[PDB]
Amino acid sequence: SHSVKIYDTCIGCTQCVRACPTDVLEMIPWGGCKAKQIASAPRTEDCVGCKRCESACPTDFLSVRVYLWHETTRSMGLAY
Amino acid sequence: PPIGPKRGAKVKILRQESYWYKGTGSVVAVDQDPNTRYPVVVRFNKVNYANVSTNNYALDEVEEVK
Amino acid sequence: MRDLKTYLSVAPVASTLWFAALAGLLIEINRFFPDALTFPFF
Amino acid sequence: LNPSLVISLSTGLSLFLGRFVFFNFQRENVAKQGLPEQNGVTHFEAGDTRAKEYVSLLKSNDPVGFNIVDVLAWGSIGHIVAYYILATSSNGYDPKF
Amino acid sequence: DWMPGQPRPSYLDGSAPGDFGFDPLRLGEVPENLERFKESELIHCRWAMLAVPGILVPEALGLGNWVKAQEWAALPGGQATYLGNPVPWGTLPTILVIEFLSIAFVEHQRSMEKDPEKKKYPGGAFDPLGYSKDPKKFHEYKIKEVKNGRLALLAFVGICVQQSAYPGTGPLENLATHLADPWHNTIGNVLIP
Amino acid sequence: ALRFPRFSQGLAQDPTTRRIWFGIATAHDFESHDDITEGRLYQNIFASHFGQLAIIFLWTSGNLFHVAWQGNFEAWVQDPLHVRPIAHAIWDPHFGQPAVEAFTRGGALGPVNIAYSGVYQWWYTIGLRTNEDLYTGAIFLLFLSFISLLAGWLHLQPKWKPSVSWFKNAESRLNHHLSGLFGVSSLAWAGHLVHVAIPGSRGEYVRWNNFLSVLPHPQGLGPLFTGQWNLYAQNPDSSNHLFSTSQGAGTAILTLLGGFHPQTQSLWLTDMAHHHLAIAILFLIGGHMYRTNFGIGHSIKYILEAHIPPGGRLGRGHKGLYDTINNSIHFQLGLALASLGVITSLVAQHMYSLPAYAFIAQDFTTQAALYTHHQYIAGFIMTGAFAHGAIFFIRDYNPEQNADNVLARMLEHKEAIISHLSWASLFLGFHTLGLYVHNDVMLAFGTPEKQILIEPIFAQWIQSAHGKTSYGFDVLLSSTNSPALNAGRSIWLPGWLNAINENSNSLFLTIGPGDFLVHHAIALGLHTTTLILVKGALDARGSKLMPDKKDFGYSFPCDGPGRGGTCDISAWDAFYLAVFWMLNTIGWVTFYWHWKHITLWQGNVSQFNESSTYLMGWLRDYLWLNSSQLINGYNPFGMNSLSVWAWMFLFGHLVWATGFMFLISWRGYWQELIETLAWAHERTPLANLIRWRDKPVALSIVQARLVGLVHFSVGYIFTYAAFLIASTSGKFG
Amino acid sequence: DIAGLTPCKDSKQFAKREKQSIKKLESSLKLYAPDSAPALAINATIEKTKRRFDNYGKQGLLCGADGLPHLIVSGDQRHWGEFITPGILFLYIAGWIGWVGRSYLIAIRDDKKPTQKEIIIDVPLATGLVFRGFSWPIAAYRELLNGELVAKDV
Ligand code: CLA
Ligand code: CLA
Ligand code: CLA
Ligand code: CLA
Ligand SMILES: CC1=C(/C=C/C(C)=C/C=C/C(C)=C/C=C/C=C(C)/C=C/C=C(C)/C=C/C2=C(C)CCCC2(C)C)C(C)(C)CCC1
Ligand code: SF4
Ligand code: SF4
Ligand code: SF4
Ligand SMILES: [Ca+2]
Repeated sequence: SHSVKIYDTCIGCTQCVRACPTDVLEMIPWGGCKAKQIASAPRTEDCVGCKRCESACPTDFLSVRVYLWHETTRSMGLAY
Repeated sequence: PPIGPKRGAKVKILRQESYWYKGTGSVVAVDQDPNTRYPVVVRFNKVNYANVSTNNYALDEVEEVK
Repeated sequence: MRDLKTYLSVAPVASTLWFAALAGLLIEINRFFPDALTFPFF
Repeated sequence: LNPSLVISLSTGLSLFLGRFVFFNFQRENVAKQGLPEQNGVTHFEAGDTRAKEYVSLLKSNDPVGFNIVDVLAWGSIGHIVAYYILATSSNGYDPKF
Repeated sequence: DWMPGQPRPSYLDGSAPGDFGFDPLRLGEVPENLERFKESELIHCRWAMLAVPGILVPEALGLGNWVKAQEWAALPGGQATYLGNPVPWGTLPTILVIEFLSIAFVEHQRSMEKDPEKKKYPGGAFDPLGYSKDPKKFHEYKIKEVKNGRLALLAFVGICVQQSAYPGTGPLENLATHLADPWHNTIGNVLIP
Repeated sequence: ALRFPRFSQGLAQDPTTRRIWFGIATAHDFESHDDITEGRLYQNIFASHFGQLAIIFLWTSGNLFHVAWQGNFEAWVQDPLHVRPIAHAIWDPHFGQPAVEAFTRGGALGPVNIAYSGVYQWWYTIGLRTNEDLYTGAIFLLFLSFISLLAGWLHLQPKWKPSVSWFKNAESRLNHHLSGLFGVSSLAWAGHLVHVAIPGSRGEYVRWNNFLSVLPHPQGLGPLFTGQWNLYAQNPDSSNHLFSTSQGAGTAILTLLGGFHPQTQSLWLTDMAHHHLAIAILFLIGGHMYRTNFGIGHSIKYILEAHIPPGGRLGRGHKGLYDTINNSIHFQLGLALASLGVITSLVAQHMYSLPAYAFIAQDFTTQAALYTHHQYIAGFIMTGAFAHGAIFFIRDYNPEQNADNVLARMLEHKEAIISHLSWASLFLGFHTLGLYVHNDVMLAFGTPEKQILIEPIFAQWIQSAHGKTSYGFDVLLSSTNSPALNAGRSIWLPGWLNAINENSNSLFLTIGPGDFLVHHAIALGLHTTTLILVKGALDARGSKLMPDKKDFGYSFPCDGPGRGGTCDISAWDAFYLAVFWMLNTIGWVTFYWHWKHITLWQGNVSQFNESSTYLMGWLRDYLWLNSSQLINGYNPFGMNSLSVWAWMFLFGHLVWATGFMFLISWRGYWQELIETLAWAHERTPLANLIRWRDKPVALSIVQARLVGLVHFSVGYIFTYAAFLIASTSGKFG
Repeated sequence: DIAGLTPCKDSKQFAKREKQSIKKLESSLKLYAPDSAPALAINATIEKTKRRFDNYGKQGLLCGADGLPHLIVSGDQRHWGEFITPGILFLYIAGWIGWVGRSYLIAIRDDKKPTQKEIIIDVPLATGLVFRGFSWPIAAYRELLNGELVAKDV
């Protein structure tokens, strides 16, 4: 299972959430920004490690990080 | 009494994971709100690798320069 | 005319004209002082 | 030429130097350099039982602390230069001006 | 000042004996290096002030120059000569090791002191006449000392590079060939051959 | 666990074939194993070191035993110049009758291989004469490797395993390794040379059963203790001396002559004895430096911390380096690999110019094989040194403990270092390639005199300073009243000047413009390889394109297609890219060496001197010309003894080429092909009754880069070895 | 002489090369009309080849065993024409180029759309700037002394 982390530099744009193929990320209430929103990763057991979410992060450096880790058959995207 | 550098200032970046680290930028707006960890907003003259030219920073990460 | 002057200064055309001039100059120089392995004047 | 003459004389001179000339300097330098350490502890205090200083044979009855290992070191120096003197004094070599 | 119209280094005020503000490489920037530097400069100056008379006056007498006078040792049956007399303990190894442990003892005895002013100006047994009584006549004696010593260092380096220019010749021989024809026997021919 | 591999839980739960692949390729990465401590790590390292020693001893005894059993030694010692040495017999049921007749060489009774390792000359030089000697040697080495295994086992139980505190005792380990591992070993080797080899090169056969009955010198051990050491040199071997006969032999055991043995064209044995004795004395004296249980000596840490320049140009100097070296195993491995690689290529450069073994200078292809072998090994070792530097910077580097010392200040001006390395390599490349292309055009237009030949005048001047008298420079040792020439004129300068001014050996070959151009090619190769490796090391902890690289490990795929694309951004990828340049530069080096020597051995040095200054000369006069016999190893009209090389030559071309696949085609393509293959297998009758147990997956990204690099390098090595050995072995000159 | 080489004018292999070269061209001139275009062109290059060999001989080049004019770059003053004076000329021209480019980059760095003046050259500004390369050495020396050649702050 890959490990996805969200850092407090998140501006809560939600572009990454709208980018992920497997519905790993979510938007949750917060208070540290002007959107009162921040990204959560409650379902990283379905993360394929595609890292589309990182290419959609407009912060510098990124606020969403995907660390590839132990592989599952869910992680490897195998239909057989 | 406002917070951080004034609007339009010229601040040097100190966040070493930033593209413009040790470079300079122009302040655009610093929210007077507490409860925000990165109030300063800085615009640069050069895009980063993601083709982005503005970024938020905390008060300690910026340092007003001359 | 103004726009033709502009287009004739775009990077590829500026550089091809520059390098054609440079090539002509070097070609003529070696046509007058051919087979030069050194500087024999002083 | 007489090898034993030279060996004994040179090592006696080296020991005299070590006990009466360079003793204090060597002692203060060995004090200020101290025991080797790993991660701030000496090697014995990190769990190495074999790296314990041999405090029994190192203590001596000399008025200044001359003990077995330093006579060993100084005398070995004396012997080294004594044999250098012997070897080069009969190698018969000669450079030229 | 070593060069009128040039600002002085801050750490070189002008109180030390012989300070003329000369430090283009800023080697004495850190004070505890400057202390050792003063000590070493005085030691060098004293050695050379003792050496240059010893280079010159035996060649002024009927003996070989300073480099001829130290080349018997390069031959196996080397035997020294003082004033035209073969010294008994004259072979190379005797000379070498007596000199070695003599100098080693005295030099260690010297650097076993931590004043650090008596490090440069020990005095006592080394001041029989006792010229250190007046603290300012003493100071101007210090100035005269380091001045003459810098002059002697200059003279010695000049001697040895002259030797490297005319191998197998002495300084007085160089003075002689210069006086023989000053307008033709000068440094010119060794700079532009 | 519960599956291969057990050292890794994350891999053991992988349901794909990847688990197998990766399970093999991380077996010796102890720091990344589950439930790892420092004690386990150090003890495993110790044990595997013992295992490697066992492997080495088993290998060398296999060599000895096979040379003794199916070899040619006893016949070879009788006439070393007119018989080929045999390595081992061939038994291949796939062989045909003409192949059997073609491979039976060396006076054997069947197909054999001809040895090019040079073990015959080595063993002949050191004293071995009969097959019984080799048998005793092989038995002793089997014994030694068995004991190595026994020790490796014994130091793995409790009851005997050392603590990490013991492994980090640096002062005592250095004391012992210097004084004992290097000093006493070299002293013992001097003893063997004096007792067995020097007598063996004079007729006498000293062995275990009589060595206490033979004096090595007529006045044994008297001179040593009385001080009169010169008596051990009072009568050298006369210069008309047949090697293992007493015709023209002397009695000296130690000397300093410097030349070669006139008959064997190698160094005097007594010279080597003296050399080992001297460096043994040096190591023994220098191994009493560091402080141990006896209250005297140095403390390495204090020496390190005391070396900080005032004025602060070096920051905090070496403060904190002892602890970052002692606690980092990768730092130690990098230093060891660096020094080992440099001295390896030093071995390669010295063994061809100053041969030590009798009759090896006349066996040309043994010389070529030895040189190329050691140079390629040195190149691989250098690349490994830099790779482990990078691994250290990622895994074991602690920034705050290394605040402002030399390591941190290296890290903090990495841009200047990298940019200047890049400038130097750009300059060298531009101008070397430009000069070569200019020459090529000048010769294509038929005008040889319009070339830009630059005389390597600095190397020629240095050669003159060593005593060579072919350029007329008259410097030290080729002057006549110099202090340098006068000071050693009676010890070693006679033999040295006689050997260097001889132009039939390889001691300081004459050089010309081609040597200049190819040396600058070498310089460019070195600079570019170091640029790649240093950039990979100094950028391992993070860059501007990825500032958080350090928490991703040493080796990883990429960082996705975002931020422009980050393919090959690891430090492992920098190593992977640098191995290509290492191979290329060692290729240039060995090409140069081989061509220069293959033209010198034919007495045709003008052929190189003239055709080496343009690249068509390298292609035609070296590659295409010297490749005729090799490719004619077998043809429609039969085969000869070179066929095995002609085959291997093509083998290396195949392997190399398939290495391109894994390097060009990428994972996605293959993954989808594999998935449709899986569909096909699951859908077919009589065969869906069989089911795999790991889902087939395409290779990983890093795994594929590794496989392609392995193929590339294996193909490289094999085809060049085939060409080199076949082109030197074919002419035998 | 230097590096055992010998003055090409007095070398024998250098002459042999010249005669051999000249020989083959003469053969190409034959089998055609004596005063034809191709024959005239071959003659021209023959004279050109003779001039090149005589020019090499006159300039005092060093020839090895192959008769090829080797070049000495150690700094010997008998050979500055081979590497060092051409090297000074190159350094001058390359400094000219680089200084003009740097001058231009600095001058256009102050507009809002500086990339516009990089993909589309301001040729009037460029022609105003090109001739400062003539004095580039003095300008660069005084800029280094001023401390404005190297950017501080970086
Ligand atoms: C024959 C193949 C080849 C060639 C010519 C090069 C050449 C070069 N490599 Mg490379 N390399 C190669 C194969 C090759 N490589 C392979 C197979 C690999 C493994 C993947 C690498 C991996 C590699 C790495 C990792 C690096 C290099 C680097 C370099 C540059 C080194 C600097 C230098 O030498 O100055 C110049 C040398 C030259 C040969 C350039 C000559 C080309 C001239 C200029 C052509 C002139 C153009 C002319 C006017 C006409 C143009 C035609 C027209 C249509 C435009 C250089 C340009 C290093 C680098 O970037 O340097 C800073 C670098 O880091 N190489
Ligand atoms: C004393 C030498 C030495 C030692 C002790 C080590 C030790 C180590 N190295 Mg290292 N290395 C060395 C030299 C050394 N290296 C050299 C010389 C190079 C340059 C080639 C490298 C380059 C290198 C890299 C790039 C990496 C390591 C890594 C490692 C660590 C794990 C290695 C491992 O278990 O992978 C498993 C062992 C293998 C995968 C070997 C199997 C595949 C090999 C390469 C193919 C063999 C060729 C083929 C079979 C022969 C031809 C076939 C036939 C036709 C002839 C380990 C601590 C890895 C690491 O984890 O870093 C921490 C890592 O990535 N090393
Ligand atoms: C005098 C005491 C002594 C001796 C003899 C040794 C000897 C050895 N130790 Mg040890 N060690 C000691 C004390 C000693 N140690 C102490 C006190 C400690 C506690 C701190 C240790 C801790 C220690 C550790 C942790 C390790 C060793 C290891 C080793 C082995 C090194 C690997 C090797 O064999 O390479 C051989 C080295 C040489 C032959 C000498 C170097 C030769 C150079 C490189 C080049 C020679 C050039 C020459 C031309 C060669 C000719 C070639 C031609 C003949 C073909 C070696 C046999 C390693 C080991 O155990 O491996 C199993 C290791 O892991 N030691
Ligand atoms: C010389 C190098 C080389 C070789 C040998 C191959 C071989 C192959 N390629 Mg490949 N390729 C190469 C270079 C090479 N390629 C390069 C450089 C690229 C980059 C453009 C590609 C890109 C590429 C693509 C995109 C594809 C292939 C495909 C294939 C396979 C085609 C199917 C086939 O031919 O079956 C037969 C196998 C062979 C002919 C190889 C030789 C078989 C040997 C002679 C048999 C020996 C057996 C031996 C006894 C084994 C036992 C030994 C024992 C010790 C274990 C095949 C294995 C296609 C594929 O996958 O096929 C479905 C595919 O789509 N290649
Ligand atoms: C990455 C890294 C690393 C690695 C590194 C390396 C790899 C290095 C190297 C390097 C090298 C590889 C080096 C080399 C060297 C050498 C030298 C430096 C030399 C020398 C010498 C000399 C000086 C000489 C002299 C002489 C003599 C003696 C005599 C004769 C003459 C002559 C001159 C020759 C480490 C881990 C550490 C750390 C981290 C980072
Ligand atoms: S790696 Fe892919 S699946 Fe996982 S969170 Fe990022 S975009 Fe979503
Ligand atoms: S794209 Fe980045 S900054 Fe925006 S919501 Fe997602 S993680 Fe946060
Ligand atoms: S290595 Fe592959 S996955 Fe990674 S960035 Fe490159 S193309 Fe994409
Ligand atoms: Ca030779």
